[PDB]
Amino acid sequence: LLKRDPLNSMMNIPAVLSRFAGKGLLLSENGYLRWYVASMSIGAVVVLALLMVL
Amino acid sequence: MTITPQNLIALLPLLIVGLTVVVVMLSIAWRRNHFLNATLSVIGLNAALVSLWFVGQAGAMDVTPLMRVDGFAMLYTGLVLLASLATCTFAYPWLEGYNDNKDEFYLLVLIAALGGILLANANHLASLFLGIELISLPLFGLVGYAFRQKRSLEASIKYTILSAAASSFLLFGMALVYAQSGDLSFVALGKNLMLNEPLLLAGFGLMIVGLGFKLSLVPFHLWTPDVYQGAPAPVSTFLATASKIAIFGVVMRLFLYAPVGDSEAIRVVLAIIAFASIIFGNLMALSQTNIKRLLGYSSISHLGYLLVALIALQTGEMSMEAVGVYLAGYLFSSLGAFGVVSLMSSPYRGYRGLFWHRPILAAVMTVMMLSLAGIPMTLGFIGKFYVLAVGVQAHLWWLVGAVVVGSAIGLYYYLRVAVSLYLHAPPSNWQYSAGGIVVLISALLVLVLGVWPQPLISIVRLAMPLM
Amino acid sequence: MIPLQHGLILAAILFVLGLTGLVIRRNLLFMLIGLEIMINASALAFVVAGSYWGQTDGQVMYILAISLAAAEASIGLALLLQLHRRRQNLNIDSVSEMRG
Amino acid sequence: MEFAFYICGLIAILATLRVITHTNPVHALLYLIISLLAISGVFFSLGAYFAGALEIIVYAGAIMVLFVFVVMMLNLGGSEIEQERQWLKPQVWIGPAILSAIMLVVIVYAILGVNDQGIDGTPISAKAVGITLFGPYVLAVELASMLLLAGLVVAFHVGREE
Amino acid sequence: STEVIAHHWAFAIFLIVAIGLCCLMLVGGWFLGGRARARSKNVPFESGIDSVGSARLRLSAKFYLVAMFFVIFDVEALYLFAWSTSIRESGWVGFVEAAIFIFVLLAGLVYLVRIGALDWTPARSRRER
Ligand SMILES: CCCCCCCCCCCCCCCCCCCC
Repeated sequence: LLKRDPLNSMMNIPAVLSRFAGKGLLLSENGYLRWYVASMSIGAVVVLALLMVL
Repeated sequence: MTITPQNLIALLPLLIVGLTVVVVMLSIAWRRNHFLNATLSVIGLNAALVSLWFVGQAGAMDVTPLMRVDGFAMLYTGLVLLASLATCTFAYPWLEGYNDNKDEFYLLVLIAALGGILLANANHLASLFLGIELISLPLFGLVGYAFRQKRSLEASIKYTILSAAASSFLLFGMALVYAQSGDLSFVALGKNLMLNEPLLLAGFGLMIVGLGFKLSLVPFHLWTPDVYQGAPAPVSTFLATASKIAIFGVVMRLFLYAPVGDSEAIRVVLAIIAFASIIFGNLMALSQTNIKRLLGYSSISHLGYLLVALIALQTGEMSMEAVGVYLAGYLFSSLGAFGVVSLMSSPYRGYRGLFWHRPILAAVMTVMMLSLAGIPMTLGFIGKFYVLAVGVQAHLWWLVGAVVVGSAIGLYYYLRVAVSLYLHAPPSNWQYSAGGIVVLISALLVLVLGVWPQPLISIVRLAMPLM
Repeated sequence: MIPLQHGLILAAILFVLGLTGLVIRRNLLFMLIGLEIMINASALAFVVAGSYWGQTDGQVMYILAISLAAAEASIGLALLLQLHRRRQNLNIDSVSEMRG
Repeated sequence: MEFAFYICGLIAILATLRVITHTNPVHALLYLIISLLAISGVFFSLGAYFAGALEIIVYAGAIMVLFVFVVMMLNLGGSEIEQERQWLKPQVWIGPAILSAIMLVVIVYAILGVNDQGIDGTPISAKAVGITLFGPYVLAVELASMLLLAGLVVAFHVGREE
Repeated sequence: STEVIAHHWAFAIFLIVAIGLCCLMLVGGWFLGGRARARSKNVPFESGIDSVGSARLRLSAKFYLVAMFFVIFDVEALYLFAWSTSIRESGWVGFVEAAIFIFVLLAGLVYLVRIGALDWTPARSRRER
């Protein structure tokens, strides 16, 4: 049961999480300019809202 | 208040760069000679670099309602001048293969260096805005220099539209701030204040949006891999080094000299932006097969580390020297890496197993890849150690945890590139040799100041502005 | 006698309309037109800010704003002429070959 | 003075809205001219006579070259309007509309939270602006000249046919 | 005072009467005179023969480079407009700043002239030989 080294896979879990998160985040770099301007506007709204709530 | 001759003595790099801009213009108009205008640009940049000594012998003075000159401005002026000199040195062998005119490149580089110097000396909102635009516009020219190539035109259009939008955002936030306070000076933001008022906070948020675009900060970071890949390699070198150095220097000047830096909400949103920038920039470069996009995400992560060093400026007094040391190390490492990329891309026509045909460039590239990872015996480790010490001193535990995680991810992809340099793959002109010497001295400086960092600490701490 | 808030609200309305024209429009010429609208709106906000305090700083910032506007308009117009010359259309969503 | 400012502001808002939601490029340029005329009227009502003067002086030439480039490429009859119409869809414009609305209401919340004393409408002549421009603000003028030179060099380098 | 509101009213009446007079003569021109009917009345005038294509073709203006230079030079002109109204109070130092500004302006103009820009005429129309 232990010959697969379960603790090694348990500690390799965050490497899989990092790979999945990086592959998910790379989908945002589609290369479209209008999406880039929309994302800049989204970030401006987000930072302004965070400044208003505090 | 009027202009004294001592003010022009302190104004030596700006006047020298403007004079050599005019001289390069007139020499281009007289005759299209690549070597003559290139030598003129290098001579002017070196003249500004050695006039920094006379600026230091003059002293620190508030030369304009706009400008203030001290060791801070001196250090950042020297950094952007070194970046511009390396950009010209890498650009000349690349420009040897350009079928079109090769003379406007050095003019645009000199004008962008002038904008960087004016950003380093900025103590006014108007100077800050003008320096940002004077960095951006020659970068619009240089990014789309090879407009026959598709990707350069793509990066030029994207950078121009996005930077015009960010300039509009920054200018609107500037106008809201000026409506709140009534003075555009860097020391009179909120002097009439109850430091939290929504109009000033919104104006500073919009300037944060603009500067975070200019510093490749999340979520205004999506342009960085595209613009870095599309642009020519010396242009990528300049955009990675000089623009980031100058804009972060003026950001630190704004956040140090203003009383608005004591506000908790701006510090909280800057911590959020720094966390997101580090994690996103490190995670996005995991599966990158292209070196330019990988270095763009690297720039995002390193600017996140600089953000972490900047957030704790109000609490500790050692944050500014940490940013100076990190920016010196980052400048040298980016110069070496992008110089190896540029020398591999020169001359312009239109890295696996690099050691077996170009061993010295492979050595420089793997040294700079070790340096960018924060590994000891290199300068990037000294910068990361300074950032971690600054974060620990002001008790920013989420930020230092993000720094550790991002450093591990950067370790993975940087060392992957480093071993790929030494696997098995399936010039002859003194300008190329000069570029090789430049990247070799960059690697040697990184190694020597990683082993023995104390002289760099002494030079950085001696660059002390008005507290 | 004229509220500063109404002028700032007018400038904000023009700025967000320029950004709406920047994002939702696909032809590059209308993105440049929207960029002109935002830079004029930020300049307008600077003039209202300078007129509230009775200073020339807002007008000088307006001058710098429209100098930047003219220079960026010329640069974007040259880039758009290049795009139309080497592509024969002004679709900005086809500029997407650089991704990932 | 309130009447002129408010009417010009309403005209500017309406003309900008008609600019960003139009398919005809020449009509869009005409509404842009109307909007900038209204902006200059707003400038004139606030006492900044030089600002409105430069808004009509230098943007009449700016939109003129925009008309030149519109004639150069965009005019093709009804085909260009038809092509521009397909790019605009109800979902396409309803997407960022709520983003622009929430940004506008956040900025309005920020604006209303500041103190007010009213703009007195005292005129500011071009003499004072010239004194401040070539007085305390030397380097803004000189490096703005260098910035415009840089933009001119970029325009020459990019805009060449061959 | 009274002179200022009198001048404002005079200017407003000048605008109103000018626009109304233009509209009135346009209406009088449109309403007076009988109309003409012809088979080829609603055809663009092209010297008496039908057109090839239409007049809505895209036309490559050769002076577009000069146009995007003209915007920049217009902004330099506005800077000199701002300077020229306050020469006496600017002093000799302000004259030095404007001399540097204008010297950069002619340096850019000589650069534009010498590199082949501001010259879009064809080789057959350059009046050589
Ligand atoms: C072919 C590619 C087309 C790209 C079009 C991009 C359009 C983006 C529209 C974004 C609209 C956002 C509306 C608000 C969402 C919620 C708030 C922001 C996220 C938290």
